[PDB]
Amino acid sequence: NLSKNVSKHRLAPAMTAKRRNPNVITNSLRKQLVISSQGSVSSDNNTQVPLRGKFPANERHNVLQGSIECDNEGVLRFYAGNGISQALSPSSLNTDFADNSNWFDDICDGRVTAVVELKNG
Amino acid sequence: LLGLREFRLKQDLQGLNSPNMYQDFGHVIAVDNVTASIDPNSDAAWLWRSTPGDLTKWMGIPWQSEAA
Amino acid sequence: CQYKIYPPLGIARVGNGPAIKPLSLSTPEVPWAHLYDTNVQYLVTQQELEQLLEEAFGGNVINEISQIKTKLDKFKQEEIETITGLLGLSHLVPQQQLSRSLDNLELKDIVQQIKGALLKVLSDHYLHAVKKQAQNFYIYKCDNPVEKLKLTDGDKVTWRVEVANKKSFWYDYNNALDLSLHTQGSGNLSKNVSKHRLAPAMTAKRRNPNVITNSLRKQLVISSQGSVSSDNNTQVPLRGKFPANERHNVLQGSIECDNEGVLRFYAGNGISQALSPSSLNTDFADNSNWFDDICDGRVTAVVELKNGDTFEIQDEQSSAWVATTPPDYAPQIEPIVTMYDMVSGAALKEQDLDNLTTQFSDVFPILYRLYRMQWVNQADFTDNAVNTQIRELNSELGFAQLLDNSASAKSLREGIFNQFRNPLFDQDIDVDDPGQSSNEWVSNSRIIPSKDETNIAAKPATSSLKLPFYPNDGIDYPGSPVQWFAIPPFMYQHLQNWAAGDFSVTQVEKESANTIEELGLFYSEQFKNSPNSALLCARGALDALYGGGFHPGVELTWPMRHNLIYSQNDYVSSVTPEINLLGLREFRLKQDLQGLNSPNMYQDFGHVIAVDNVTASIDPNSDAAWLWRSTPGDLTKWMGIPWQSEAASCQAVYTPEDFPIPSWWAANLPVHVLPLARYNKFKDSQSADLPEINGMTHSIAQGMSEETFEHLRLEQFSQRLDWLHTADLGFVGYHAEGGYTNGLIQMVSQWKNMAMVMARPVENPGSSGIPNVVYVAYSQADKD
Amino acid sequence: SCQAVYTPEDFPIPSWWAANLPVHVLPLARYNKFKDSQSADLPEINGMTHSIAQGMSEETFEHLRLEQFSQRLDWLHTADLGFVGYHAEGGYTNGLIQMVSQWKNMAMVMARPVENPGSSGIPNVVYVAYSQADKD
Amino acid sequence: ERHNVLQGSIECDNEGVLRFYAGNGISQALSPSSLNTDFADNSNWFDDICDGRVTAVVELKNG
Ligand SMILES: [Mg+2]
Repeated sequence: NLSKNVSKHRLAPAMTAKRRNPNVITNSLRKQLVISSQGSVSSDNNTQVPLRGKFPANERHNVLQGSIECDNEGVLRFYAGNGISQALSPSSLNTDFADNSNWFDDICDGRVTAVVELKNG
Repeated sequence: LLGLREFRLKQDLQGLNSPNMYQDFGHVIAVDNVTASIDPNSDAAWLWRSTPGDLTKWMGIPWQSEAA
Repeated sequence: CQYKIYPPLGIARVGNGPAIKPLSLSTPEVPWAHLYDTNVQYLVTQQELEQLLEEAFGGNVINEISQIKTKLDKFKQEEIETITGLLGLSHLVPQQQLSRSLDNLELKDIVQQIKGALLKVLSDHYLHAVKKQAQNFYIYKCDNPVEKLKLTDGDKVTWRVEVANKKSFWYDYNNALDLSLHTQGSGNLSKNVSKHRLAPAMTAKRRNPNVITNSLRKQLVISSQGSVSSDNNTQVPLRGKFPANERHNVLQGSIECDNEGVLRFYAGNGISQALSPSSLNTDFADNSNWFDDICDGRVTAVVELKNGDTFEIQDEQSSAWVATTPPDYAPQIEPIVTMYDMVSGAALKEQDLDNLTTQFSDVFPILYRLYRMQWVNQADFTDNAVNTQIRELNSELGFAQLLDNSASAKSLREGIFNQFRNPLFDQDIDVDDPGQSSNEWVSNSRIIPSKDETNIAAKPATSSLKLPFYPNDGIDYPGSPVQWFAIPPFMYQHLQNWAAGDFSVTQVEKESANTIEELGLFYSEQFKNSPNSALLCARGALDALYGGGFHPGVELTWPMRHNLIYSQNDYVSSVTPEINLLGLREFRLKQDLQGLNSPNMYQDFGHVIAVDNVTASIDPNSDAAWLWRSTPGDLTKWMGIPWQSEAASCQAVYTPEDFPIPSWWAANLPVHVLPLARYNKFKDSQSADLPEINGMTHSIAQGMSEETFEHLRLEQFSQRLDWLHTADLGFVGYHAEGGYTNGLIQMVSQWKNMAMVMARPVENPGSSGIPNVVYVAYSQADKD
Repeated sequence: SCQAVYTPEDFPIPSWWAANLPVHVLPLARYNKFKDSQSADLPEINGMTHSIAQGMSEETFEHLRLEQFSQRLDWLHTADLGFVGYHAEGGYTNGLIQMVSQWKNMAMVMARPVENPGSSGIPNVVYVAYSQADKD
Repeated sequence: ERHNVLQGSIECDNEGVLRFYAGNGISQALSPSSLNTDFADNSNWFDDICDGRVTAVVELKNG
């Protein structure tokens, strides 16, 4: 994927990078900057389950990160969010291509597990 | 046609409850932290063992600014 | 080692005043010589221009126009030509401006008509101009300096100067790269900064990044050179071009030698410009397409005696350097930590600071300088508990208690010492996530937020904000203890010894210490009578320059706080046999002896510079070691381009709490000043013999009770004005935007109009509470 | 937009409607540094330790009072209107934008007593601007 | 201060035809910091556009 010439001949040096939302200090309080959610579905019941979190994590907005469904045959279906991005104040504009403080979006990623329970036991 | 492969991500089995769920490298991130991350016994190796949020945290916030 | 040049690092400041002795200033050669001098004139005065004009009417001139008045009875190109010249005015003002001011005169005594037309042209150019601060350089005979060179008939000295500007060729200033450099710790910088990752050095990209290949980037460098001898006192310009050889002439300085062999170096006129008018300097340090007339370079000499002995002053042991800088807008207000203090700390190891011995004269400069910050910074006038305690002590003539090293004064010394920030940066912190890669020292005092706000509640501070209330090299990292300025390790060590009672002081000092001003005047006398004029000259050139914080600073920046940049840096003596006053040193820059011809004149590190390049530079056989072997332009290339952007960015940094207001470098770029308008409303006593008294009619001023009169004086003395408002920096007019960026843009033209702080007398303060010497900011906007 | 309109001449600063939208005010922080007299029995007097406040001459104590009384603060600086933080732009337009949320945090001016002004020249009734940013 | 503005150039040939050239298209502000952000009304700016009055006198050999 990547030739060793780039590093060795310094063709595009990696830059340092500061924190986003840098005014929130200590790791304990920066946990508020993380939106997270979880859910479970099974083949017995196809009711859809929303993966809803909060920002800042527990003012405060509900963030629909996704929705999960399971059907009669055991296939999980994962719907992403509605594409809602917002800032904690309307006057905070997202003028940078990548690093805008006070903002959140409903993008997510995470871990998919399962348990198989057979008739006999 | 370029082939078919069997691949799986390195995962933190504790997920949302991993003690590395909220790790960082202090005031800045730099290539030195990635170089240290290479050694699987070092305290920066967690960068490759994904907890929820680790694939997309790099990207632009909000994604619309980056799309535009 | 037969002859040396002093000072080893000369300083000259830009100004739009002319490059002639009577209308310029001189870099200090003796520290603290003129702190209370109420006759200083740092701007060109009407009086000075009148006297210049008079002296140009000698001696022929009044006769040769009376002649031409008869030879007359308009002028004639030829007629005016012989007037102009006869006047020695060609060098101050363009030929055609003098001519066309007479070509349109109304002839039909006629001297006075000519005088008035010529005074107006000088006044248009130079009235209220920021005077140039020039550097005199001296050759001393050695055995080790004692005695200036004295020339006899047949003797000659020839000076050579070569300077450059490389700001536009160098890298972005994001922060000080040594913040991540591994170290044992110096007197200037604790090893805790790098060790505990308190303010990590950033990578920095190139300025003007669209100019590629080294050979084309050479166009980005402005350089010039010249020589003068005690055999020609004609001034010589140091004139370059940008881009280097469309194309602008850049005056980087002017040099002259007198018949005694003394070199005088003037800086440029403070002209900054872009190659295109639409390129605005909206960033504090890194503006592409811009050039300024700042410079620095190599100063050498050759002595040639009558018999035919020739002595070359060219090795780094004997040569000198010169650097030009922004003006000093408060020359009598000294930075709390100076560039000389950086020289002093650079040769000390942090580990051995507990072997330092401390006199009270090593501690007094901290308290004295902080005290005098009240004239340029609101926080130190009304929000500094230490300055207020000093005022309490002065009010009881009990300042000398601070010089008491006994156990009964220890509580008093510790209460003061305990309010100062510790440059270990390990107080008022909580350790976050110990043992993790998240490990971090997080301040539990007041932070300085980033402009990129987050609407989450701030963590309440539990520790008090320590002194001084100035930002520092780690400004970029909210919660870092390095966001705020600490006096450097060796100066904090003196203060710690002071608090402990482990300091000495003479009885003669105690007897002059009933107030801080009385003691300051005493120490100033000790500098004046000190015999080592060569080492005082070395120190005086640097004691007015800032020694932190370095983001990037004002005149020079962080490479100066490392012993790496000097070829010599040795303690020599105390100022007085019995009084140290922070000491006298022999220091010299490491120089590339090939100057502008060095193969490393145009060296860099590729697409970025980073701390790894500095780490590599420690090895003197490295391909990075050139970073410390200075070629012309190397000292000033780190600073902002143009400098006026950096100066307009060098003011207040507002926190969500109103008070105290943090200020960057207020001693040389003031933030809150006392304007002339207010001076004229408290300077008079109720018995002053004037028809208007402190802005009131004579009748009203004497109709009020004496109590109310003195109160009005104090109220006016207490009205301090934002220095940025002493000229039009984009906030003037209906619906004017104002703001940070407009100040940056307007400072390119308005720097020459900002208020200049000068000591001025208050003849009869009475019971007003106003001191006999006040420091008054003069500008055209603030004068009424 | 209802604040100062600056002229090339610094003084006097023109102001639009300052009786209802103040331009320069006396903040609570300054009131807490001139309201006490020297004989007060408190660990902290006018922002000074008891020891320092009583150790100085009466004349100087009253002078410090009057200097604090004379410190007037730009009213726009009594909340965060866009000028707070490293490299914050500040300026007129950010003021307009931020006032939508920050109007409720701007300083409110209220009459307050000075029980014993002594001979400092401070009146018995002073009008003090209360906001969270200017309180200390 | 004060800028020279070339508003035009004129020449006449031996048969009496006037040729009028406009300026070089140079526009400028008195300070480089004054930007022309408005489509029509920018203060501190000047350009070298012009318009004016054209007259002549014919002198024949007889007089
Ligand atoms: Mg100064």
